[PDB]
Amino acid sequence: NCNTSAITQACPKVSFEPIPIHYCAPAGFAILKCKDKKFNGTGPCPSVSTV
Amino acid sequence: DSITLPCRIKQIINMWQRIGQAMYAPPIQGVIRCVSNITGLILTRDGG
Amino acid sequence: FLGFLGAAGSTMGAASMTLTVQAQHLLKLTVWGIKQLQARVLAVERYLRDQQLLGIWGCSGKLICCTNVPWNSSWSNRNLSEIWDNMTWLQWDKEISNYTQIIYGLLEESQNQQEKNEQD
Amino acid sequence: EVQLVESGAEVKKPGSSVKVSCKASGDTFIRYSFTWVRQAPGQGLEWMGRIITILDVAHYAPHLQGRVTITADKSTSTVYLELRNLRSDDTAVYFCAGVYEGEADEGEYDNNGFLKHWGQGTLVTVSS
Amino acid sequence: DIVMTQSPATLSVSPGERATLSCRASESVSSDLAWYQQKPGQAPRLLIYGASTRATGVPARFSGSGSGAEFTLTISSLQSEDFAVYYCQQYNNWPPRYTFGQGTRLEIKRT
Ligand SMILES: *[C@@H]1O[C@H](CO)[C@@H](O[C@@H]2O[C@H](CO)[C@@H](O[C@@H]3O[C@H](CO[C@H]4O[C@H](CO)[C@@H](O)[C@H](O[C@H]5O[C@H](CO)[C@@H](O)[C@H](O)[C@@H]5O)[C@@H]4O)[C@@H](O)[C@H](O[C@H]4O[C@H](CO)[C@@H](O)[C@H](O)[C@@H]4O[C@H]4O[C@H](CO)[C@@H](O)[C@H](O)[C@@H]4O)[C@@H]3O)[C@H](O)[C@H]2NC(C)=O)[C@H](O)[C@H]1NC(C)=O
Ligand SMILES: CCCOC(=O)N1c2cc(CNC)ccc2[C@H](NC(=O)C(=O)Nc2ccc(Cl)c(F)c2)[C@H]1CNC(=N)N
Ligand SMILES: *[C@@H]1O[C@H](CO)[C@@H](O)[C@H](O)[C@H]1NC(C)=O
Ligand SMILES: *[C@@H]1O[C@H](CO)[C@@H](O)[C@H](O)[C@H]1NC(C)=O
Ligand SMILES: *[C@@H]1O[C@H](CO)[C@@H](O)[C@H](O)[C@H]1NC(C)=O
Ligand SMILES: *[C@@H]1O[C@H](CO)[C@@H](O)[C@H](O)[C@H]1NC(C)=O
Ligand SMILES: *[C@@H]1O[C@H](CO)[C@@H](O)[C@H](O)[C@H]1NC(C)=O
Repeated sequence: NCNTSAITQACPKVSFEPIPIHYCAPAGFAILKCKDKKFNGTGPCPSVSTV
Repeated sequence: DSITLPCRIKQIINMWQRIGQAMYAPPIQGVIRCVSNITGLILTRDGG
Repeated sequence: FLGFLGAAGSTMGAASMTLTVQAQHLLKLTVWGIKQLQARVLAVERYLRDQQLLGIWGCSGKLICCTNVPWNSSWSNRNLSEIWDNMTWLQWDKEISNYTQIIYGLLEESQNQQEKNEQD
Repeated sequence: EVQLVESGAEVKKPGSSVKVSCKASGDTFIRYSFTWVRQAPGQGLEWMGRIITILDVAHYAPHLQGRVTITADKSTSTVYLELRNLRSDDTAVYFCAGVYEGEADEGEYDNNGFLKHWGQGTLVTVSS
Repeated sequence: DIVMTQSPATLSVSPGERATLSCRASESVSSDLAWYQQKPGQAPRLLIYGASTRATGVPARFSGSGSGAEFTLTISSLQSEDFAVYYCQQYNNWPPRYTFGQGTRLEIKRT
């Protein structure tokens, strides 16, 4: 049923190790952060901080 | 003292990006070492 | 720009009073230098984007303004005394999050209602 | 160890299409890779195409591309070669080949390029 | 396609002595050449794969080696059944546009 479209290509091995990556808000947006350690999922976090 | 997990370097993996089935090259010759932490578990409850 | 946010914890009255107070290494310091200019240029270009809208309702260059229009009790009725000493601005926003369009549409027509006085 | 039986010799006419089946037995069919190779009379082997059974994908030779499709069915566990636009000099002996590549069902795959197991060899002669 | 030329193409050595067969690669095939033996009458048989690794159920007297553009298969002692056509097929390229060899020719010495 589903058209299995082969996309055959070249597959050379290469070094692949994760590196840290920050995600930042541009031009007028701010990223909150719950500095509180005991976290519960939803709910209040009376230790918030903007970064 | 040390608990071990036996495993293989698979090739035909299901892509985590979407519904697919990739296939990669045979593993290289040499030592492939990775000393990595474990900071998480994913669990689910029993059916009944 | 967004530095005028630490007052959020301060309550309604505290925010009201504080309103009038104020409203290679080289390459890393340049590509991240521009990203600080795109914030301030947007800060002014939004300041002029909303001060002009304030010029529709009548008052421009005013931190605190008030026009000729009553307040419907359907807009989350509650006494002014309690909603000005222990009340958060975010909570006020959430309480009136649906009615802002109504207010912002009727303010313009009220300003034109006043404008007819000198238009006559 | 594991034998493959190919279909009988078939004779057709130019402008038609031909189909030849190679059936593999002895192991699990789906855990194999199959290469179709042809030999002209008095000429060296000619690599026609390849198919990965676990994955159902084929790659054919460029100069021969466009007139050959290689398919396979795991239910009956056999691989079919289909050739279009038959023409005289294409008279030749056709060979299926199969190679074991590891535990393919679970995810393991070697992708060997050589040929180990072979069919008996069908003969196709297209002429007047 | 991919061309495969060899110089010298073939040399004449009388049967009865040790003989080595040389396969030349147009491209840089690391160890991806296999050797097949075809006596006339049926399908060929793989002997060396990986350019060095012996196939299962084949005599160990045959010895293949080489890399890059130069590969050589050597016999120790000739056998009655070791007079066939030897094909060297490379499979280094990907996608698999593999190309076979040309075989080796031996002439009947009729007096
Ligand atoms: C969780 O986190 C951990 C740690 O945070 C991660 O663990 C890391 O995983 C990566 C992925 O493999 C490891 O990288 C590997 O490191 C090998 C060791 O290299 C270091 O030591 C050597 C000693 O000789 C030094 O020379 C290196 O420094 C320099 O190395 C080259 C040498 O030319 C220089 O050019 C560089 O500029 C460096 O400055 C390192 O300090 C390293 O050998 C390895 O690289 C080989 O392997 C990769 C794998 O594909 C190849 O692509 C690559 O080309 C190299 O190939 C060699 O090995 C293969 C076989 O293995 C041969 O076939 C080749 O011919 C060749 O010999 C790679 O870079 C990293 O070390 C490791 N961290 C630690 C602390 O151990 C986890 O990945 C991460 N994630 C998870 C899920 O756990
Ligand atoms: C569409 C994007 C979200 O992806 C899913 O929907 N996936 C999903 C969801 C569920 C349901 N549980 C919530 C179960 C299983 C899967 C599948 N997961 C993986 O294939 C997987 O993890 N592969 C992998 C491979 C290599 C490394 Cl190293 C690795 F770290 C992980 C996958 C479905 N993709 C498929 N069937 N082709
Ligand atoms: C986690 O949050 C839910 C959401 O209200 C709450 O019901 C639950 O008690 C919390 N669990 C804790 C705080 O351990
Ligand atoms: C594991 O945790 C320790 C302690 O936090 C840290 O020093 C180490 O770098 C971590 N491992 C990795 C691979 O980051
Ligand atoms: C926080 O709220 C309390 C009310 O209990 C008040 O006394 C205190 O001054 C406030 N602090 C700040 C920084 O707003
Ligand atoms: C609101 O405040 C006024 C103060 O005049 C008081 O009379 C009234 O009872 C209050 N109502 C509520 C619901 O707190
Ligand atoms: C705003 O409207 C949404 C749906 O239109 C409703 O769920 C929400 O309760 C409303 N807000 C208030 C404060 O009534």
